[PDB]
Amino acid sequence: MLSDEQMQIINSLVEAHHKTYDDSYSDFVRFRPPVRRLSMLPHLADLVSYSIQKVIGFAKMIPGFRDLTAEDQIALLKSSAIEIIMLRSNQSFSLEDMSWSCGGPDFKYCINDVTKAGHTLELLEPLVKFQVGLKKLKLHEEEHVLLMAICLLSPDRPGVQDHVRIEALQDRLCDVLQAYIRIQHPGGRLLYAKMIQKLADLRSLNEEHSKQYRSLSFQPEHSMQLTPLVLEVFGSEV
Amino acid sequence: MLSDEQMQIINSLVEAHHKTYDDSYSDFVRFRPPVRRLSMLPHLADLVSYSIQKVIGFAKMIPGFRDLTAEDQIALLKSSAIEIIMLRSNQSFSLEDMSWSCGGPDFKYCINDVTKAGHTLELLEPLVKFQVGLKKLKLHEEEHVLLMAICLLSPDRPGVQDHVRIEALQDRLCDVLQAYIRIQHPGGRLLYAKMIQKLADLRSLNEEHSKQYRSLSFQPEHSMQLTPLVLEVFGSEV
Amino acid sequence: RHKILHRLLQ
Amino acid sequence: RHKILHRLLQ
Ligand SMILES: C=C1/C(=C\C=C2/CCC[C@@]3(C)[C@H]2CC[C@@H]3[C@@](C)(O)CCCC(C)C)C[C@@H](O)C[C@@H]1O
Ligand SMILES: C=C1/C(=C\C=C2/CCC[C@@]3(C)[C@H]2CC[C@@H]3[C@@](C)(O)CCCC(C)C)C[C@@H](O)C[C@@H]1O
Repeated sequence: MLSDEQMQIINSLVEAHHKTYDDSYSDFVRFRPPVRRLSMLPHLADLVSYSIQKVIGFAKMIPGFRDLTAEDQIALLKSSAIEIIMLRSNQSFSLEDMSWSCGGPDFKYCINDVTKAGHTLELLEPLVKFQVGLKKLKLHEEEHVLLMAICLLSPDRPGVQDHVRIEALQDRLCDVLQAYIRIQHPGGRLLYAKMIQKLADLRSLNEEHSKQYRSLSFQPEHSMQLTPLVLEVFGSEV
Repeated sequence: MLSDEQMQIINSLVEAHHKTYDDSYSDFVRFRPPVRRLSMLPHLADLVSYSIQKVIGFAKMIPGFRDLTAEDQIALLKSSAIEIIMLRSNQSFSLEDMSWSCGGPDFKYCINDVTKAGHTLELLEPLVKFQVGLKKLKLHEEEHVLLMAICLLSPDRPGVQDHVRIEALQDRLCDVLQAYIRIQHPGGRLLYAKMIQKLADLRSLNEEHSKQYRSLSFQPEHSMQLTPLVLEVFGSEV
Repeated sequence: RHKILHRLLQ
Repeated sequence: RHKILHRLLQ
């Protein structure tokens, strides 16, 4: 059974996610329109930039994150941002289309659209298989948000300084999650292990994305289509 | 009467301008849509960024510009870009609307729309009076493009090194223009002087724009809505 | 020096 | 160091 502290944590994370993920996707009309070389890069650059702002807002409402130093908050966000985006995008991903469907055909992104932003199948194949397997877990939203917070508060990121403080915060969330699955998720005997494996998959997806983002960013013709926030977050500055 | 060299220069500049100014404005649909705080900043940031690329392309086709060092080409473009944009925008400006009309109501920019990108009347009043007076000159396109090239190839810009080379290039274009008005523009007795005064007006408009761009760029909430190219060109790096 | 991130982190 | 400008200037 769960304590008032653990339960309060779940409440905070679910509300944080509801405040930063808009199921209507009505903001997407403000992005540079999609075009279907690298015709989708402007639209998807804006999608990712908009999503980074949402992840920042989600992180700020995680219990304990704000209390970290600004330098640690930045270190965590720069390393984990692309992983949180991949996690949170599962909510729009659809198994019947194998695509991310964001309320309208114009904002339906298939594998081919993402190739039109410079990405090769070395990234898109594992990314799509990741989305499929994550969708098959049929996570409760409580588990979905705990997993995003656990990913965000990982102390084994480059640049982190207060490793001990961040590890304690992450351990607390891991205990909330393990408990929650035990009491509230029937048939969830092996779910915690499968979710942790998903965190390992994200590390590998992060590595491949960083290779392919490096290609894009070294060609000014393409890096100029990115946004200032994307260049800053995905950039290598310390 | 004009020589084959002077005449060849006019041919090159008119073709350069035709290659870099698209009267259909069909590319504007690719910008972040207009929204009517600072709701117009995303759309107008994209408009200006797109226009900087066109001015770069125009500059590259000016006789002698490519032969300058890269450092001088950059110095000239960084100082003059906003002036060339103000000049070239007169082609969409309309005296009956006192607005820039770019082929459709969505791409019709009035004074109020520009205030929604952070600008005060200290800039918009002189800018609009500048457009009005420039439109009243009823320049031939030959004169319009010569004036853009003369503005671009001004040696009295900060950062210029080969002052002598750029001044000679500008003197040649000034002689082409003065001759052209004498032979081809009836009633153009005082036109050369009025155009040169417009170059002086642009310096003052440049100064005011730089003040107000500095306000925008010092607030990351707003600078993040700019594009990488705008930040680089309007930025203060040397 | 991460100007946007600092501002957004408040 | 004006990476976009250099590239666009070719
Ligand atoms: C971003 C989100 C959504 C979709 C995400 C997608 C589909 C499209 C392709 C995405 C974005 C991929 C995640 C990473 C990948 C990606 C690898 O090309 C991103 C690369 C960015 C580029 C500028 C280098 C929709 C909705 O669920 C909100 C969620 O936050
Ligand atoms: C840019 C062009 C056109 C319009 C230009 C306008 C109208 C709108 C407002 C403009 C752009 C003004 C010129 C400078 C000003 C401006 C002072 O807010 C620009 C400030 C930019 C901001 C990001 C700080 C249309 C067409 O003729 C093509 C031409 O190249």
